[PDB]
Amino acid sequence: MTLCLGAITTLFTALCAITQNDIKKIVAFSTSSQLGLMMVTIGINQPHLAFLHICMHAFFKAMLFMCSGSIIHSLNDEQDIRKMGGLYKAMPFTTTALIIGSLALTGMPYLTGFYSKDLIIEAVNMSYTNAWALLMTLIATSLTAAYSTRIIFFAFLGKPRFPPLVLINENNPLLINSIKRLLIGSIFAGFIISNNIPPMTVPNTTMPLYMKMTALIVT
Amino acid sequence: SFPKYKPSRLATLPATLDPAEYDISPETRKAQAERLAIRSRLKREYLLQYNDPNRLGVIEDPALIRWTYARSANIYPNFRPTPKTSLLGALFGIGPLFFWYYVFKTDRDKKEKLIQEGKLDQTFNISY
Amino acid sequence: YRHSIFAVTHVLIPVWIIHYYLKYHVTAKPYTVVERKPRIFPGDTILETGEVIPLMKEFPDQH
Amino acid sequence: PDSWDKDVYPEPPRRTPAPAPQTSLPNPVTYLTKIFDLLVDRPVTLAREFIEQQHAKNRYYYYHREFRRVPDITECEEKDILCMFEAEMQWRRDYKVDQEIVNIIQERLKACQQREGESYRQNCAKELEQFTQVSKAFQDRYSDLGAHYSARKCLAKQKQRMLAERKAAKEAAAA
Amino acid sequence: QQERDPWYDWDHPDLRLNWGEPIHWDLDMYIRNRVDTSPTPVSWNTMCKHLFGFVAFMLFMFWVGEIYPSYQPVGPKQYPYNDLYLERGGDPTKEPEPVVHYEI
Amino acid sequence: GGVHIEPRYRQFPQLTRSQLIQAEFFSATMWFWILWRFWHDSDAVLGHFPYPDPSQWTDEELGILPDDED
Amino acid sequence: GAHLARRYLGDASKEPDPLRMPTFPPDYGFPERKEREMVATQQEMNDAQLMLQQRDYCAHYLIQLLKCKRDSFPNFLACKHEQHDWDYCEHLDYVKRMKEFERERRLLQRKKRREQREAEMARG
Amino acid sequence: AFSAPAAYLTHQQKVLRLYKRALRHLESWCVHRDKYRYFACLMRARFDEHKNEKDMVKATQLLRQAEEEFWYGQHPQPYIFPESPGGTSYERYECYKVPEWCLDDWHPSEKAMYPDYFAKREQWKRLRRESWEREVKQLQEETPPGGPRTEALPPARKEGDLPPLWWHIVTRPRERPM
Amino acid sequence: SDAPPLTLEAIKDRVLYVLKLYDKIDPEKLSVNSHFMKDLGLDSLDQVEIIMAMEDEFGFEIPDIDAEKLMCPQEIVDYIADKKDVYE
Amino acid sequence: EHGHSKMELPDYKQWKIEGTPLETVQEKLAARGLRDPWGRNEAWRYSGGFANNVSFVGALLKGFKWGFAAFVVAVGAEYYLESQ
Amino acid sequence: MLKIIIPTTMLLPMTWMSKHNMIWINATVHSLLISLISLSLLNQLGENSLNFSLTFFSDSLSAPLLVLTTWLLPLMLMASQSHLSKETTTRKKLYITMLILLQLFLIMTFTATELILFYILFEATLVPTLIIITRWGNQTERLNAGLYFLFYTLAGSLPLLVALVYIQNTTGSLNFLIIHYWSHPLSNSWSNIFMWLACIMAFMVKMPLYGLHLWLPKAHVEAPIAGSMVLAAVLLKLGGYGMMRITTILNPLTNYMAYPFLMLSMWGMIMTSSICLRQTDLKSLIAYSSVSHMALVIVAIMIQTPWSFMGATALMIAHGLTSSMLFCLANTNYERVHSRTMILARGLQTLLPLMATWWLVASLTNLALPPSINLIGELFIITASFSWSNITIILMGMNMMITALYSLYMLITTQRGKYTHHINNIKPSFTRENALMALHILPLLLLTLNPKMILGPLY
Ligand SMILES: CCCCCCCCCCCCCCCCC[C@@H](O)O[C@H](CO[C@H](O)CCCCCCCCCCCCCCC)COP(=O)(O)OCC[N+](C)(C)C
Ligand SMILES: CCCCCCCCCCCCCCCCC[C@@H](O)O[C@H](CO[C@H](O)CCCCCCCCCCCCCCC)COP(=O)(O)OCC[N+](C)(C)C
Ligand SMILES: CCCCCCCC/C=C\CCCCCCCC(=O)O[C@H](COC(=O)CCCCCCC/C=C/CCCCCCCC)COP(=O)(O)OCCN
Ligand SMILES: CCCCCCCCCCCC(=O)SCCNC(=O)CCNC(=O)[C@H](O)C(C)(C)COP(=O)(O)O
Repeated sequence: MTLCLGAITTLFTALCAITQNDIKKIVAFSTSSQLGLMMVTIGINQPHLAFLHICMHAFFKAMLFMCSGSIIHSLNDEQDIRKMGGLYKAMPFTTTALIIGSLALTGMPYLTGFYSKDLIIEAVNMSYTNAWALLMTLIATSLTAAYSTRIIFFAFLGKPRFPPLVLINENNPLLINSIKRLLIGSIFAGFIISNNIPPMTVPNTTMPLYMKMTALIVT
Repeated sequence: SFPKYKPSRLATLPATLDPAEYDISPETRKAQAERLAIRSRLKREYLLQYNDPNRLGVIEDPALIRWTYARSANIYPNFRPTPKTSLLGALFGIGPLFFWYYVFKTDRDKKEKLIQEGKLDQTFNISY
Repeated sequence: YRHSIFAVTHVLIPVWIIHYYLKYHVTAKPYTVVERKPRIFPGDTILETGEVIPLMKEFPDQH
Repeated sequence: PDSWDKDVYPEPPRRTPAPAPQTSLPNPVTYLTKIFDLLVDRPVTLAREFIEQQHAKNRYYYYHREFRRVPDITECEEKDILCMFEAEMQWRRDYKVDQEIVNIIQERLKACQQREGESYRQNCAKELEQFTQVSKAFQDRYSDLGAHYSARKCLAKQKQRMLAERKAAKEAAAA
Repeated sequence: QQERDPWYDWDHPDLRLNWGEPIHWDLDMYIRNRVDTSPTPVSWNTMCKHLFGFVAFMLFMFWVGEIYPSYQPVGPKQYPYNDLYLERGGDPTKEPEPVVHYEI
Repeated sequence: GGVHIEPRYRQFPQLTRSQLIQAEFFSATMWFWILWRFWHDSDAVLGHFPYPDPSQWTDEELGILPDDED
Repeated sequence: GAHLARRYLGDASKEPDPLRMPTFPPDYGFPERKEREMVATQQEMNDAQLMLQQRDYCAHYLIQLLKCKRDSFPNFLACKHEQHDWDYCEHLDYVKRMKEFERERRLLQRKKRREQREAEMARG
Repeated sequence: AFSAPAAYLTHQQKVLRLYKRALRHLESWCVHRDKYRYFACLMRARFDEHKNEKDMVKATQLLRQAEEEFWYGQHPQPYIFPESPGGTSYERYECYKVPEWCLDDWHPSEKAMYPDYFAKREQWKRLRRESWEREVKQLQEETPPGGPRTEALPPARKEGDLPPLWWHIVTRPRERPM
Repeated sequence: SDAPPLTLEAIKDRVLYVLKLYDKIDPEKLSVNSHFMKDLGLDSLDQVEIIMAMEDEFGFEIPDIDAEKLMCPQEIVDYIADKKDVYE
Repeated sequence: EHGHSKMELPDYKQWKIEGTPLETVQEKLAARGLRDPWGRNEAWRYSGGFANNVSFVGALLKGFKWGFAAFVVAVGAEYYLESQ
Repeated sequence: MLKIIIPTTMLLPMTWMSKHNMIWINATVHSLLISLISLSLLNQLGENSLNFSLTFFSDSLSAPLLVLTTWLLPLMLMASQSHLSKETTTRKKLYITMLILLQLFLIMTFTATELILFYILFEATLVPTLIIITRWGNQTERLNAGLYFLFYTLAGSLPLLVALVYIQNTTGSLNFLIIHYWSHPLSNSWSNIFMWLACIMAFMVKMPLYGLHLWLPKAHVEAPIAGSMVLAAVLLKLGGYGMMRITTILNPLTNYMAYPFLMLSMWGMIMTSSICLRQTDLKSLIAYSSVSHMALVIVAIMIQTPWSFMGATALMIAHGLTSSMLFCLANTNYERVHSRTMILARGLQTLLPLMATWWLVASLTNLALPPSINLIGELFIITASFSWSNITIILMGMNMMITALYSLYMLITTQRGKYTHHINNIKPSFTRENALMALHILPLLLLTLNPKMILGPLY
């Protein structure tokens, strides 16, 4: 029951996320999908792995809302991505923090989200589970990549689409320091915590070559 | 031609899809004018009493008191024993009671029987 | 100076009170604080007794 | 500690490993616990010494109350209110003491579960068996009296149970 | 009350009501805090069919995936001492049947 | 708590070199960390133990007799 | 998976049920039938209190790995070798499980072949 | 918002409102500005081809097919300005709006601070007191018999008069009081 | 926020800026009091387009009932000032 | 302390359709007999620091150059140190 | 027990010999001192009881109710001080006399070693409440309300008297100790069934039972603030106390006879919680919430298990305090707006922030937020019901959900949103009202520290 509930939750929420226009709504649906993945991990009888995912998701999703709130504040309480244009250069620290957070969320080798999500996917593939739940978990991973690139593409890449009077400003040490602490977290915390905790499960040492790559391929 | 929107109780018809607004008549226009007249008279009375500097209290609203009185105190004198009313009252006021009585009685008879055969496994059941 | 007084009124005093309360009142009753019985591995020696746990069965080490 | 009896609340001899530093790099735990000792444990210890000397200056005692045994509800006539009162009070006191016994055994079980860690399922069979026996006896005594319980209702329940036992034994004998 | 005009200068802007106008019998049912009847981009029946259809399909496919699980080409995991008999439940006075693990 | 940056009205906003250098530094740090881990620990992604081929195992070590012995 | 396709789309009796494996005697294949060897005893494997699901034939390497981690607390990265030894033993265990699966599959193939050959002979 | 509503919307007003709604929803669909400009010029052209129709029945058969087509393709999640009735900051600052009469309940120690403000407030109150007596008579004489027909108010006619019912429009709290 | 407290001068300049960037009007003949229908010969569709441009350039929406009776740049500026409560 | 610098607007003649996607929009509009009147109102979005864009992958590879240089220097130094 | 009864009696000559402008001060001070003295009854025993004399005895079920009764009078006086300002000295003295007589009758009722004495005082409490409702109520419905509050009660209470005397004609005594010690089973007979009904229905009507609850909304809505406070806090608990006392002679017939009342309460809690969601009057909503909570208490008493009795005692105390606080908040709003319609005065948080905090805490305790004693009683009753039958969990959880829904609906409607524009007479909250609110709420959050004081004799 837990496995099926997590699978349907993560699929449905990623599906809703890939089409939203409010940036906070997209990040909230991302949070719901990650929670569904966590309970999938619980349903495959891997609780310590779910706890590790909780710890990593804390870092990078908190920083993702950091960046979203910075963008909203700079653009005069505007939360729609249709009115957010070229911010890659207009505000660069939010840009780099959001790129790093998206990379950690989608699962990038040797970042904070990798040490949890990669093991989640490997454990789901190497278990006696539902075929449908496994399929939906993989599709949810792909849709996670999809809504991450949706946010980046519509918020940072194109031409500006905000009102003519530009009040963009990141130069406040409070915002910069608060974001950069979680940034260092989202870069190194996965490695540090994974190498510091004692082993609490038997690992999957041998896998088919394609089935070890499945997470990166779908992402 | 495009697929047609079908209104429902909880998803009503849009104003711009209402055929009545496209069917105009002088009687319709005078009806709208006199509706606006009633609304304007009420608005004028309210604002005259609202902007008054001497007024130092709640502006009495007859509509609100009519609503509350109809909701509370106008019900029973306007009640009649009717087949609809009688059947609805009997059902909604008796059926749940007997349904829950049947459910709980069956559950407790099953529990009592299982205790009689001793096949309940009441171990560690200390607090009741 | 502000940090020095903050670390005294907000860290040192609460830890003093809590340490006193735990060491002299909570630990007074049995089973109030229960630890984990730390892990014992072959080759370890114990402070209380001094005896040394024997090693393992010398499994073949190759690769 | 002497503040409680070790036999009522037993503990294993608490074997602990010895530090075996395989590297020369200083572990922050040792230095940090030493500075904790210096900055926290000594002032608390000195305050306790002050309080304990002040307590030692004024020493006085309190006693645990002893209750005599009185005839129980079985040695009471059907309407003799005074003996029934005595027996009911005694039965209520015994019921409270039995509750405390069950509490002690449950505390033992909880301590075992926390202490044995990952091997509690095997290393707590003793406490589980003790709690099972005590729980069965307590249930046989007091399971179904409900609110408005009394010594008379407990006696009736015991009589019914032991009538059933006598019938079962007689059926087994005449099988 | 939600679908009443929000640009009108109501005497009760939050409730969107005027002073003397008659109050609906179920005003407290429709207060923008509760059920609203605003027209939707998609018809109610279409949404109901789509929501029901999606839920039914997911439910059906989860049952199917229970029927046909996914696993790896492996045998059962093996545990040394009589399938860890004494560490799982115990009863060391029974001497259970020995289970022997095959070397391959 | 920051610096004084005036509105611009239809040009590119004013940028301090501090934020640019910090953003570039942290992006470069992230990429360097990824490269360093991949160089030192490649098997965390690629795997360390080759997957055996069940069809390549001979009938001898699996205890298969040619259909007549047992 | 490829095995799933041959068990769901092909013949169910052609391949094992993973729940009931094995369905044949162990010493059926060859009469040697060597035993599996365990290094960690009851008591030390209890005292390390690893996990119930970590208490397998690979336990000794986990013991060594745990000890190495404990002694070198500050240098977490230092005990690289212990981890490799443990995952190699787990790899060998998984390979043995795969060998059991393939062995039982081949035995099922040979049993079906023997029964069909016998049926052909009897009908002839 | 400010302007009093009429009894009905004329055909031209309906067409203009449909034009604005369709353009806004097309902007929601066409995110980029160049694509939006192209499709908006096309949309304006498609409005313009029936600008000169003289048949009212024809024009009313039109705008109806048009609003049906709009409802079919209306972008179920259109862009809304943050302060608009559907925006994400619509009634954000209503909890900060305090009525002006609350200042009458302040303690004298509170009014000791800000003495100039309360002196000017007293002046405003006196002005309101006199202007109200003038306003009631002016509204009574200017209103048509049988009651008002439209909720539109007249301006001041004489020199010292103030617009009738002005106090609660002039003394609004603020758009963002805090 | 850190949004400057915009004044009447800024609103007037910005409205005239948007209007001079509308190429159906020649900027040199444009003035604050010039009527849209008669002084510049614009259609009501042009007027609603101008209202949309003002909305998109000031970041807020003018309702249809108020927008459909704004025919001069000066009264557009006055409407914006009343909505935003500008002092000078 | 607030932003009181008396900001002055840029010249309105500065904005042109030339050299922007608004140019090709105007071209395709002229192919069917229409014109875009609000084109210059949007030229500022393609003019200044907004004129140059970056790709999605280029956005992903924001600091690959100097990080890669640090990587190669570090690996070379480690190779030189361990070969001793 | 006379050391509490005599000062309460002396409250009367002190009130009638007071100055015209000192009645409230003297009454409040001496009622507070009587409450402080009564607070020493909480030192109860694990054994039988505090048997003071042949007439009065104390129990750890009676002691919390006695302390709450003594504590309620000063709060009632503080609440009544405002709306009685324009009234003559003799009539205010009469009002205070009615309150003092109600307290005296309640105090003697809760000790009342005799069942006939308990009945006499339990019915003597009727007169002061009826006079308070039908004399100092505002609307024209008060008279009608009084009639209901009268006859319902007597319709239940007259058979009980007959049953009571019948018991003494057979048993020979009606002393509660002798009854408890000499109790005997009731055979399944028609005569015994009707004796059971005569014993139960009188206490059922005043809980009130779901089908028999019509009098409560009228009586609580049309009563003045002191009347509503005393009705919700203490007078509703007389039925629960009487049932807890009288169910000792009704075994084992309670097992069969409890089913219709159990079904009525379990369904009526859902019905009344749902009724609260659609209510246009604050007082009526609070009254229906009281009906739901007392339905839960009825279930607890009918199950008659130790956890049931502990939960019922805790819930009775917690509900008394919470409902008195809620009625006081509603009356503070009413004395400003004079309407008692929930939708009229809106957005009062922006004008009365501290009163908004009081509203929030009262709604939180009504919502049964842990570790409040409201939730302690709720959870104990729910666990006992689950042991009684596992299917009760659906109804109990639904009731919890609807309770949270209507409590937060009440809070949001009155405190949040936008203020009503035409209402300009919302004056700043007085020190008297804030003190009243704190004196309601601090005892609750302070009782959550020592729950065994309100868990009854089966703790
Ligand atoms: C404004 C912002 C906050 C500022 C203030 C900060 C300080 C907060 C600290 C206070 C709240 C935090 C909770 C911590 C509680 C500490 C005290 C507590 O531990 O003592 C309790 C003791 O208090 C009492 O138990 C509860 C008080 C009883 C309440 C009686 C009500 C008063 C009468 C009013 C009339 C009654 C009306 C209601 C009728 C029912 C429980 O102690 P207990 O372990 O158990 O035994 C006592 C000591 N022994 C061992 C010697 C026996
Ligand atoms: C309205 C708002 C709420 C008010 C209070 C409502 C609560 C009152 C409910 C009364 C409780 C139960 C009353 C009788 C219970 C007896 C058990 C009976 O129901 O079961 C059968 C009883 O059979 C039939 O009921 C016989 C009587 C039939 C006539 C009763 C009238 C039926 C409907 C009347 C309800 C009206 C209630 C209000 C009256 C004003 C079993 O038959 P049997 O095992 O052989 O005999 C059992 C009794 N013995 C052992 C003593 C002999
Ligand atoms: C809120 C309004 C409710 C109104 C009252 C509801 C309670 C009704 C309970 C019954 C009332 C009278 C019962 C008698 C009091 C107890 C006395 C008793 O138990 O003695 C019985 C006597 O039993 C009776 O006489 C009972 C007769 C009842 C007659 C009145 C009937 C009233 C209505 C009956 C139907 C409804 C019953 C339950 C209604 C519940 C409330 C809705 C046996 O004694 P003996 O006969 O001397 O010994 C046996 C050998 N001869
Ligand atoms: C992308 C979302 C969906 C979009 C689909 C919607 C489809 C809409 C296209 C329908 C075509 C029409 O114009 S529908 C035809 C409606 N009828 C008329 O146009 C008759 C006379 N025209 C007027 O009166 C106008 O107001 C005018 C004179 C232009 C200005 O007036 P001013 O001088 O007073 O500004």
